[PDB]
Amino acid sequence: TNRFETTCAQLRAQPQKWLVTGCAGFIGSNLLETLLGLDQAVVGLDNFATGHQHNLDEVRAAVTPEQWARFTFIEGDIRDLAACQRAVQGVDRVLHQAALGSVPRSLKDPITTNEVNIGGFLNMLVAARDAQVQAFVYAASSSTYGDHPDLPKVEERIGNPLSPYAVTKYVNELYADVFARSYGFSSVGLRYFNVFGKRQDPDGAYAAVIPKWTAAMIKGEDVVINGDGQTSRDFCFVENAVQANLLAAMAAPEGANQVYNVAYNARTTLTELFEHLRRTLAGQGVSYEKAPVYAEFRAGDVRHSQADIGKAGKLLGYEPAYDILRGLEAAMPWYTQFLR
Amino acid sequence: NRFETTCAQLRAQPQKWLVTGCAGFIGSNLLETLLGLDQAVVGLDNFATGHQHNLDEVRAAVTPEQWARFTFIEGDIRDLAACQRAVQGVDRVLHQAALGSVPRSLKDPITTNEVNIGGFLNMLVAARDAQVQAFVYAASSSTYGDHPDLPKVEERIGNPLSPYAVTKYVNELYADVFARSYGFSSVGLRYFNVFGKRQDPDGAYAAVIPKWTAAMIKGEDVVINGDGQTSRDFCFVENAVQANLLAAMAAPEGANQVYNVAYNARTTLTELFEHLRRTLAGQGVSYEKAPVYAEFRAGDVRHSQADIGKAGKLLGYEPAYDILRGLEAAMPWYTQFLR
Ligand SMILES: NC(=O)c1ccc[n+]([C@@H]2O[C@H](COP(=O)([O-])OP(=O)(O)OC[C@H]3O[C@@H](n4cnc5c(N)ncnc54)[C@H](O)[C@@H]3O)[C@@H](O)[C@H]2O)c1
Ligand SMILES: NC(=O)c1ccc[n+]([C@@H]2O[C@H](COP(=O)([O-])OP(=O)(O)OC[C@H]3O[C@@H](n4cnc5c(N)ncnc54)[C@H](O)[C@@H]3O)[C@@H](O)[C@H]2O)c1
Ligand SMILES: CC(=O)N[C@H]1[C@@H](OP(=O)(O)OP(=O)(O)OC[C@H]2O[C@@H](n3ccc(=O)[nH]c3=O)[C@H](O)[C@@H]2O)O[C@H](CO)[C@H](O)[C@@H]1O
Ligand SMILES: CC(=O)N[C@H]1[C@@H](OP(=O)(O)OP(=O)(O)OC[C@H]2O[C@@H](n3ccc(=O)[nH]c3=O)[C@H](O)[C@@H]2O)O[C@H](CO)[C@H](O)[C@@H]1O
Ligand SMILES: [Cl-]
Ligand SMILES: [Cl-]
Ligand SMILES: [Cl-]
Repeated sequence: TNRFETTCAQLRAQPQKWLVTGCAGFIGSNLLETLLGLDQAVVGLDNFATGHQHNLDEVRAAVTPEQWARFTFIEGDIRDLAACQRAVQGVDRVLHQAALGSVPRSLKDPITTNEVNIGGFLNMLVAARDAQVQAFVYAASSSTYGDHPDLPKVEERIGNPLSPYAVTKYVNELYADVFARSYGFSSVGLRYFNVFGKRQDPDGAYAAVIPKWTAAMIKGEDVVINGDGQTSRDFCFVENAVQANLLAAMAAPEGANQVYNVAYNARTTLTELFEHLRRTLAGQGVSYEKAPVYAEFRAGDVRHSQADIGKAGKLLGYEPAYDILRGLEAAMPWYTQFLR
Repeated sequence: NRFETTCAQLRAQPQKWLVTGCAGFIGSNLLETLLGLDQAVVGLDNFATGHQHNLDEVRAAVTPEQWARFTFIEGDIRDLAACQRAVQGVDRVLHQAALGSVPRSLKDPITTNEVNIGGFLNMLVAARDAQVQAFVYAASSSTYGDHPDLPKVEERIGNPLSPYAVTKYVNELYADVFARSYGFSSVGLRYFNVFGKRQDPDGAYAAVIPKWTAAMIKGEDVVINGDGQTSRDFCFVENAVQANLLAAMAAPEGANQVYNVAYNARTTLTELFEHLRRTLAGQGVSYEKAPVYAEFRAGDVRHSQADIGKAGKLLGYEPAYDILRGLEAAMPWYTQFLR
């Protein structure tokens, strides 16, 4: 058995009480479903800024009534410290996902992104420290590599942030390290690489590339590739991220106070991604006969991203089970049902 | 000297300035210098750590004609509407409003983060929208963190060691990001242990020089946190004043830069105690007690010395005050202030 299988059996036999912030969002709601499916007690915190009530309802429909009875939901804002303290009380493990993604969003409104991602994160870090939680895993970002060119991306070699959003996610790591130094508070940051899967919002001005193209192709609208299309990414199926969160939360002190890449260590260009979506969608009775529209590059885009996940494998036992193709096969049916 | 050229140019061609934290230590010294150059100045301060008596002292030092060119706004940089009001019609911004004291940030990281990152970002956006000609902001030598190399060069830094150091580093990160994304240039000044008149001695978080000076004037005990070999590059406030004005009037080939502002010198804590006792003795103030050596203070860097070559080449920074000359000029303020 891999470490994830052992961890799931240990949690089921020895339940912890968890907190998932951003539980009404994409990654948060996937963590919530998995944890409740392991018979855990879970507290949730979300203000519905970008998450949806219907994500919570889907989790409710998927878990048993016994498991849903162990879920306490708090509609609240992490910018409000009283909300964070209320959410973390009596909690053993914190999985912090609440934030405002979308580098483009941060460029339009840097102030709001700073308030939520830095101010809100700091409120959660202080609340967890005071409540003496056993683990604090927070969502970091692959944007922390910035303009550093080296590929694959290794955790100890980073570059200059290139957007206000990248600043906030880098600062989460800086405050987490400082809290370890000054107060002895341990934490794990997970630098996600382009996570995708069910319940990633396809609507909105700031939708990710996979959900955005999927909705357009289902609707037969134009799909635009920003650049020449060879821009590559390490798309990470959400189930891989779920595995990383639970392993990080249950890790020993060697695996704590660390930052880990969370990806598949693979390369997929934007042209290849379009082809993958076209074939997977064809398996769901979805025709898309139009070609991609190649347009100008998007300001601030790194051209190539691939992650070295050796650190997560060695220290956490991280063995992702889904490549991009298997994740797309599982995720595409969610979008056909949701967008029908 | 570049600084003399700058002051003459300002006198003939007055600009409108904004100084946030104008009621504080460095801010009030900048205010006195700018008004002494016949500049129009806007001020923004919430009196969180500054004092009205610093503003009144500035008024007593400048002519009534110069003081008439000063508009003061009691306001908070955490309130974006206040920043927008403050930067209106302004050509040069000298942003000093913040919460210093590494010790304060360890006790209350949230408030320090709110002012130093959130407040700084409010000022940076407001200045960007108002299209100011210059934006010079106070950075800190704490950004070097645990980096061992001495002297400190701008391109070599280490990991922050306190919540306060995080906030000052984030100021540089946002300034660099704003240059990339919006084309807004700015200058960060990494101060090294600035001292001089109107640095508050009456505080739980008072800097070492004002605290030891007040204790020695009053005949109280003086405590050294550690072995006394801890060294610093103490920078007289007038050197920092010169750096702000040179940075504010620099061309773009001197903007979007971060500069060390210090003297390139070493002074241990025991030597500093010797200097304070000697300077006060020159003003008829006796202090015959020995220093009390205690444990180290959490998270304090042991040695800090700055390479100021970058500021000299790009800004013409020629600091005029070493530590001893600055102490001689500043001590009379403290004897007068306490009495
Ligand atoms: N591919 C990715 O989506 C990706 C990549 C890198 C990092 N991340 C990080 O992972 C985390 C989750 O991202 P996601 O893709 O699930 O985004 P999402 O928008 O789907 O979910 C974020 C959730 O946080 C909530 N939230 C936002 N501000 C809040 C506030 N002030 N108080 C309380 N709740 C608040 C939203 O309502 C939403 O439910 C974020 O921290 C994000 O930066 C995601
Ligand atoms: N040795 C030093 O003095 C030193 C060293 C490195 C950096 N700095 C930086 O220099 C700047 C000035 O520091 P100082 O030594 O004069 O400290 P100070 O406390 O004397 O001055 C700061 C001023 O800012 C004001 N202020 C604080 N929060 C505010 C807010 N939210 N809105 C408006 N005004 C606010 C205070 O009232 C005060 O007048 C700070 O940014 C500090 O970090 C100082
Ligand atoms: C640094 C980072 O992780 N930023 C966010 C973003 O990462 P990214 O900006 O890496 O994700 P994205 O899907 O916005 O962009 C990925 C790639 O697809 C390209 N592209 C996108 C849209 C489109 O219509 N056509 C096209 O070609 C885009 O230019 C880039 O090359 O993705 C998610 C949704 O934004 C999350 O919010 C992430 O936190
Ligand atoms: C300069 C720097 O890198 N960081 C910040 C910090 O400087 P510092 O923390 O260096 O300022 P400070 O003068 O309080 O500390 C300098 C040294 O003096 C020691 N000490 C202090 C007090 C005392 O009673 N006895 C004693 O021995 C202290 O332990 C340290 O070793 O504080 C400043 C506020 O003034 C600013 O916020 C600076 O940005
Ligand atoms: Cl709020
Ligand atoms: Cl105070
Ligand atoms: Cl903030």
